Amino acid sequence: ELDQLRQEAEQLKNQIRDARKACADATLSQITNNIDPVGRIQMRTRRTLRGHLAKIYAMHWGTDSRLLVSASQDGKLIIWDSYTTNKVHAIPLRSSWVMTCAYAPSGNYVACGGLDNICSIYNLKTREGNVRVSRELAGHTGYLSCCRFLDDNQIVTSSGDTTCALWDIETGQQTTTFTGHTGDVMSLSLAPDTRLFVSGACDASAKLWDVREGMCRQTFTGHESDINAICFFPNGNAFATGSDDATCRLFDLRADQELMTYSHDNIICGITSVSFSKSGRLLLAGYDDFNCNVWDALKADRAGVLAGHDNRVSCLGVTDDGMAVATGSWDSFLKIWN
Amino acid sequence: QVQLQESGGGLVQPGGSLRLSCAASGFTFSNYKMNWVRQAPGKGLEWVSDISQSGASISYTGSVKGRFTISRDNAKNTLYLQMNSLKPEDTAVYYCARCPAPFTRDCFDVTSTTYAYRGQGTQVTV
Amino acid sequence: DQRNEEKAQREANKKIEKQLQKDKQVYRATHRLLLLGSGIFETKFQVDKVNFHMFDVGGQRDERRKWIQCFNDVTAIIFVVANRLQEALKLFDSIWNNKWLRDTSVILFLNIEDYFPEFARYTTPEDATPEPGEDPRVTRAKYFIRDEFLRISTASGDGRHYCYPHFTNIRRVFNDCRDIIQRMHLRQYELL
Amino acid sequence: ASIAQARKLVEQLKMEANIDRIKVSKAAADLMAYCEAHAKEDPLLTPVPASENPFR
Amino acid sequence: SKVHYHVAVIINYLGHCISLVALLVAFVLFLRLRSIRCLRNIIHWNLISAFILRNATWFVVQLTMSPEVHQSNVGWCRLVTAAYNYFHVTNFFWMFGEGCYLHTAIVLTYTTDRLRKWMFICIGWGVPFPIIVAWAIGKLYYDNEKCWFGKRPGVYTDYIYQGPMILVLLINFIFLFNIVRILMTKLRASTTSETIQYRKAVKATLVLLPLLGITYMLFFVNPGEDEVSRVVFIYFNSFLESFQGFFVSVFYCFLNSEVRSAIRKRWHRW
Amino acid sequence: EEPPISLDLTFHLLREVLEMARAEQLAQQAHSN
Repeated sequence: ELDQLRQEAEQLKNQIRDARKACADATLSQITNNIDPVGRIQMRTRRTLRGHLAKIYAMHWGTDSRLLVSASQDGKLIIWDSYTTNKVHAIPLRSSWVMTCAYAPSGNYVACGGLDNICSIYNLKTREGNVRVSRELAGHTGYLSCCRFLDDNQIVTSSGDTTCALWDIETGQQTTTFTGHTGDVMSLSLAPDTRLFVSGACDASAKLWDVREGMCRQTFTGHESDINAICFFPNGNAFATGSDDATCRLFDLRADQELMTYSHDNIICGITSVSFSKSGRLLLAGYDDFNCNVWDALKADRAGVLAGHDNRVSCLGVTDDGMAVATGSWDSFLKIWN
Repeated sequence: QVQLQESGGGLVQPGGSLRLSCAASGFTFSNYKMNWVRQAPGKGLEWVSDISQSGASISYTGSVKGRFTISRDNAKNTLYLQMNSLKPEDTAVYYCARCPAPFTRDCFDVTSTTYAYRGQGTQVTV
Repeated sequence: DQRNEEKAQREANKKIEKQLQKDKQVYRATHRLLLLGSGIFETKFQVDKVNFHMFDVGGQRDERRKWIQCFNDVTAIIFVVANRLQEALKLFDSIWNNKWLRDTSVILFLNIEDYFPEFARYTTPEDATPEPGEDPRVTRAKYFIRDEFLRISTASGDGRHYCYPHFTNIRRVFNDCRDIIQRMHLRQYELL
Repeated sequence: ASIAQARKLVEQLKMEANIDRIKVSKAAADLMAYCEAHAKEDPLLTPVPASENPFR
Repeated sequence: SKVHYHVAVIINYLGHCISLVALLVAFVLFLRLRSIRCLRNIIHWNLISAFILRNATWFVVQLTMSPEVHQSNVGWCRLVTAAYNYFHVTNFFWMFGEGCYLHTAIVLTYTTDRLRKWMFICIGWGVPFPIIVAWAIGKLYYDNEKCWFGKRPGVYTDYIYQGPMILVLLINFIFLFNIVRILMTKLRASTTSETIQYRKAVKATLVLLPLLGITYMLFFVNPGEDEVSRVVFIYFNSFLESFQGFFVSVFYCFLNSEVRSAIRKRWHRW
Repeated sequence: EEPPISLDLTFHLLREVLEMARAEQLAQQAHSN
């Protein structure tokens, strides 16, 4: 049983490898060879939000495409007004090392987590007129890498202890535990219908989870190093991942395999952020060489560059109406492009 | 999929030689620094030897210098470990560890916690 | 109102920006340290009215390749050393040669003839300064271990970060962080 | 020993070998049809005029 | 006897022109690059601005002076002399602000956070104002003649603005003595060859002379009674004074490794 | 009689030419006495 199961485990690895190749009748780069490419996309910095003292690890857009939360490692959680560049809130965090932040789709709460292994939920709309921490989702055994609201009372978090968790905010206990990853779960992405979510870990693997049942549906290999970023296609039938191998890859949930690879010879730095446009035709990816590279998600052609940051680009997010792209970086600046 | 399969191994008399191999798959072998990591029965994982992306900056642990020699073949994606004049305290499960990022000089690949980029090990008994 | 909803928004912004100015004074007055070797423990000690903040990582996994690039802007990494000696020599090798910790200095606190065969043909340097009482067996071992970490430091120093090896104090960390800041200032002026 | 993790990997690799897979051509033609039908609603793909741009 | 005076004014024209074009190039690169802007670069930027205001005023004093206006003692003549004396004193109080910053950052190192940006703007621009005002008050009462820059023996009124300038040179010398003293101890501990330790302690004590204003102390006063020495004093001080704005803009803006790499990134974007 | 210092070089060179250019233009007028 100690090794007769390792022999049986690869009997299914080669069976899944053959079911994925039998359906690989074509290539995304073969059937999109006749579509017209996108023009050279030259987006310029519209706003530059200053006010963070240290590195910025995460930002998240609001659903109204106007407010955005930002998380810096100096111990602040600043809520901005992207149109006016006015700071709306500034929440002093108890732990200084926060690696993620989320914005509730209602706009009432913001999440935050980091090396304290705790997800803090901050109530923005309080009657007494202040931002107070409402809940502290403790019990996750490893640093929080990502967190995403499902409702005002439900949130999925990934942690560095190889485990994702689904929390009921009012009671404060995990309703589901998503185990199966081998390394630190570094990011997660919710589906547009919030029925599934995908997560990438440090084992060069990405898993598709079912929020309601709690099982792992599909596992997507193909990357060579830790997956640092992940994002669904706008229609929720595909997702893109970013890895330390310096490539991005597009996986299809139904074909159950990798469709396209976004790599370049002059690129030898890891991808820290991955986001899609509103249409899904573009693929904006933040890198370690301090600039972002807009890709043509249908032809794998480098379409543009967002080069305005002085340090490593950490976070990157597109508005819900596709109007602007906000990127944070270790130089403590948030630049909004268009 | 990153796959590292170790071969060689086997029981050998004290003072005999042994050659370990490591067939790598699922990644560009030339971009990574490869390591050798063992686990003595009763102790934890300990690092044995590493080799650079090309094979220039070779390093060993003090207990194996002059006896072991690590070598790689980037043309066929194979990592080697020629173990000469073995002694009974070299009995362990030898893993072919790869450190996670390419084009780097730092590796964190001896973790007692489940480490992803290393093989299943080959048992060496002396 | 288009005009009164922006003045009340600039009235709140100026109150945010005047508080971030006070927080910037405390953030720059404090020196952040990482003790290496809940989820993170904070130790706020003070030496001669200088605020320090040491952060023991606490309850994290044995895999550090991801949460350790958080501590790339700390003043110094305090590396405590206690085979367990070669494992600390490889952990120092990765911290020293990491692309994000290449500007962070390391303060080394050092709390065997079979694990290191080059220890037999090793003579204590005449530059050694021991206190009387230590037999030549421990003094030769204290300086051999120190010469193993300085071999990693002098191979890839390049002038961005420095190693401060010691033997076993917070006064040494106080005196070593001042040397780190002074060299950081001399490097900006290109005097070094 | 610790084969409960090496066995649980099998009943997970079993559930992943029973899903329905479509051809990658039928799956990649759906990503084009989504991009070709939402191309004019993408302010980053097609440049948005300064009139209806909230950031300029 | 009179040939070397006409050669010295050419070095001043050749110096105040190369300096002014190197200071104006250095002036834009400081606000063009918002990233490099810190307290160290803010004090550097304010020094460049004070050097431009003095190099620009020097051309106004050179063109709008003549033996007609000198004897006339016209109102706008005494205003451009008091304007040049202000921009000359703001140069020393900004070279002192770069002294007390680099000294605090090296010799104290834990009171650097106590240093605020308003403390340097107040000393560089504000403190010279009561000095020049009190100079004109004592110049309008006593020794009000020859466009206010004619020196009459026994008066000693120009010491109202030259006193603080001399005091700044002495304090900036105590600062430079500690900075190179501390830097040498940093070189013995990090370097093995003693010949290289002097190639860096001499290179650092030379790039800090135009920054702290020590070039005014190299040949400060001339003993006199020798026409040979009076020629060197004019030549050696016309090269250091006029080319000072060029020196501080080359080593601290152009050859600054941070600005050198930051402006290269602006070139890879075109 | 007073020796020049390095701080007052600009107005020293100016004071020297303003009494040197005054005496040399006096030379062309010295022809007219």
